[PDB]
Amino acid sequence: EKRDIAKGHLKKVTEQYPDDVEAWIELAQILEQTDIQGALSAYGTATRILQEKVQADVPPEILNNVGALHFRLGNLGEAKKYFLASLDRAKAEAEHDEHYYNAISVTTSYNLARLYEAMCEFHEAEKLYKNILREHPNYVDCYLRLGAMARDKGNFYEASDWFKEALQINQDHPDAWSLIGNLHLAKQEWGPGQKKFERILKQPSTQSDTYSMLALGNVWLQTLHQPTRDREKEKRHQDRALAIYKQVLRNDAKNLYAANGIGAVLAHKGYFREARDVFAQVREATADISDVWLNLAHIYVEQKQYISAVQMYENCLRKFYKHQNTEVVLYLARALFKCGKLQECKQTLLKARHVAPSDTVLMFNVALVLQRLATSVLKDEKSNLKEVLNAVKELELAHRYFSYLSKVGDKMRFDLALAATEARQCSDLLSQAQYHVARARKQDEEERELRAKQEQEKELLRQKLLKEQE
Amino acid sequence: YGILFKQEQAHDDAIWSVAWGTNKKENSETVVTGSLDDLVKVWKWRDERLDLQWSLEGHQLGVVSVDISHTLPIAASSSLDAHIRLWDLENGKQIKSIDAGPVDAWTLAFSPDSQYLATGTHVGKVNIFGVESGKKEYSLDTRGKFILSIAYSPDGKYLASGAIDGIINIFDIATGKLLHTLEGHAMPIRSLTFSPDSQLLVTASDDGYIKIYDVQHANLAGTLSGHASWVLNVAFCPDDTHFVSSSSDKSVKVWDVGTRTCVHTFFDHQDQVWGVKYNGNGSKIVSVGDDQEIHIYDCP
Amino acid sequence: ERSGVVCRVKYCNSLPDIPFDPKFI
Amino acid sequence: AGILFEDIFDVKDIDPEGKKFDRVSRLHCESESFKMDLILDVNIQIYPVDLGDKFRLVIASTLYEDGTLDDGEYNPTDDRPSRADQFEYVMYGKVYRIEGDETSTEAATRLSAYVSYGGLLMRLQGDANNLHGFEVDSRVYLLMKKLA
Repeated sequence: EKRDIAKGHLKKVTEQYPDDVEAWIELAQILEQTDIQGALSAYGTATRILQEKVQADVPPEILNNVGALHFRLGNLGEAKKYFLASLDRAKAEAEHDEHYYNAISVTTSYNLARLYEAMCEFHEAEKLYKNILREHPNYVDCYLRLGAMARDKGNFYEASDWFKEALQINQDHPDAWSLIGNLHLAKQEWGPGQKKFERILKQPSTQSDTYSMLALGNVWLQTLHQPTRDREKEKRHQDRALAIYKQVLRNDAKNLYAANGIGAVLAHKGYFREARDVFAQVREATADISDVWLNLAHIYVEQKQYISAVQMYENCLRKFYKHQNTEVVLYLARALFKCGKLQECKQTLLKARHVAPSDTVLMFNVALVLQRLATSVLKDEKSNLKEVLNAVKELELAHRYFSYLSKVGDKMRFDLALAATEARQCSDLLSQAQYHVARARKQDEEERELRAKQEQEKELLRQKLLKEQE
Repeated sequence: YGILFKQEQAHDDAIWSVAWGTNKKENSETVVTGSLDDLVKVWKWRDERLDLQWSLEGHQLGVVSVDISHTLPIAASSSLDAHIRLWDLENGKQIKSIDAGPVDAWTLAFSPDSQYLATGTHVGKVNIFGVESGKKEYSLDTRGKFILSIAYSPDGKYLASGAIDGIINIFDIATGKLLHTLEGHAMPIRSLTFSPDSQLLVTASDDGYIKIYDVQHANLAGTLSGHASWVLNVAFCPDDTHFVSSSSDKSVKVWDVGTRTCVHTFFDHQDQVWGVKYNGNGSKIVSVGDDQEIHIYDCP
Repeated sequence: ERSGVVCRVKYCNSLPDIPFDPKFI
Repeated sequence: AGILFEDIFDVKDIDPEGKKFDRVSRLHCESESFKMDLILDVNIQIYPVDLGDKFRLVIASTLYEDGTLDDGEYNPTDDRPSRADQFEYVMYGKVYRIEGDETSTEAATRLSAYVSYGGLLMRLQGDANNLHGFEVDSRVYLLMKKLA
């Protein structure tokens, strides 16, 4: 009601020039919510407009903000140059503690340290952050971005302690207080304990906090897929998460992580035809949610629509996050039953195993898929020499893993003594292989006799050549 | 400074390990590659151009490590097969297959005298193998979770180990005992390199932090920030003046040892680089990745 | 074969963290 | 269901060769979930499409939500639940060509299905996995809806 009319007046004056000076400033001043390129263009001619009436250097608040724009753009380097020349122009504001160029330099340095984090120049990011905190320790965001940086290293660092002292300096601070429990998301065994550490600022001054209450829904959904649903316990959990999701539904129709949660809990309720629709909505809403890519393909493989699923899996792999995400290739290799769903499935398992050789489940699953391809080549086959020669080696390897996993105690909370019936299988597969390798020698000897048969007749055609020559 | 050679589609599948020979036992003349396609392609870098000398097979799973002897023109290969196959390069013939059964095998390392063969193991032990015997002579037992990365001291007096969650273990290979158990990392280490004088040591974790440690007193010489992704492989510029960094973001930053500066970065692989090695002086730089395309970087 | 591949199938849901946009004076 | 293909496309260009027809415009679009190129002829007079738009495209063999064949005859007095109710722009055409990168010995990794909606031509090309529903001389529907 004040912003659309602002847009109208701004494009009432942008084409005009009644000595427009700041007209681009209050153009872009609303454009930062909107398209960023419009703000860039406004700053572009605004940089010029301060030069012709008098050759006046651009105040550093402009230059810091245009670097801030380029931060969310690809123009990271000249964003850095903007922050440098911003700090210089603030230094050129030598006497302006009324305007508090020092404070402007403080937030400019904050932006530049956030930029060094985008360079992954965490060393200089540390430098700028500790320069500000040693001079303004009352500030919190620098106090926790440092904590976030060590969170990238890990949880029980001074990451967690900068985070807790950020609450010590400001316990009213909802962002840091949320980040406290965000740390505790790593410890999922601290699942039911997160009620308390996400209750502390359920004081109604902080309420409504959509972010935290969705976090309650998420820590409440990770409770699911347990064998206690038949005991009505996870049914109550499903309906409780549903109640949270109804609450966030009514207070916000346009949240999308909510609708992802509703679709997830009803998919856990077994309504997968009733799930692809609700996920389709958030799909057009924004594709750039990593979760919905997975949850749609779970439905697809639930209709066994692999040729619709694995492509969107690797589409989720198109983010610059991790070259072998583990659960994605797990959720890829589910009912994969065709040829590339077997051998290239093995290749995917090898890619996962390369960075994750610790997993018992993964070495079980490679043994499983090797078993499948071994029984695919020895039963109605009547197949090549070399591949059935590889078959005995690969099933021997599979038996090595059958033995190896069975000696290990801990499993995925389901003991894998199931390798034992695989061991009887692979023994009878040894018998079948000894059957079929004889057939391999038979096909070798008959191909020898037929090549002798072509040798003799081509000798005969040279004989006809000799008759025509004479 | 740039790329000299680029080898288009050098493998059927993604390379995981690289071996470029340093000496003049016709190994500066060649490259050894180790891939998922079970092909150990011996690439003769001859006439300053990269020619295939041999293609070696039988590693039934994807190759995890290849290496070339300092004191010999032979090579060795490992995989998930736990059959550490030993390779002769003048003929492209297998010397032996060292079954590190049943699964207990990881990346390998030629000794500086090329007598002992270290490898990682699921239990945390570090198993040492006779190049002549194919036998586990003795296992350097240092408990932990899993051993991921190892490197000999090239002067032949220490060993260092990188584990599955950032455990750095210092050994005296003359006696095979643990000297220091350094813990500067929390996230998995995939590569570590002894200095050419073995005075320094490099760490390559999932944090983009090259934490450089002193060896002779075993302390932090300094932490160096790297890429945005996971840094994967590292090699020293053999004149002990630079080191290269393979990461998980199609990008190879080249670093100064002292000034801790990305002296250059290549971006040329469109996919995630896996393995790096320099020239005999460090001018040429070899580089592999999932692009299956090998890029050779002249760096004067 | 007799049964499919085993998984702890979950319809999980992730959260974005705090953005910290660079500030606008 | 009766759906041969479904994806979300993003208009990357409109009439690269210039406007050939007044009421018809050619869109060169690309999706994100499958990485499929699309050339599509649309009546922009009744269903205008701007550059950078984003829409959901659904090639279907039938309009009835239940698996039920169509007769190819116009029946406006049909009260069955049709999936055209959930879309804005709907066309009806036939597949007249399926190209691929196949060799004499290898199968096709990428396919290219060509459809004609009464002269308005479409080419949907990409991975052969997503174009198994297409068979030449087979009638399909477009079912295209714009989204924000």
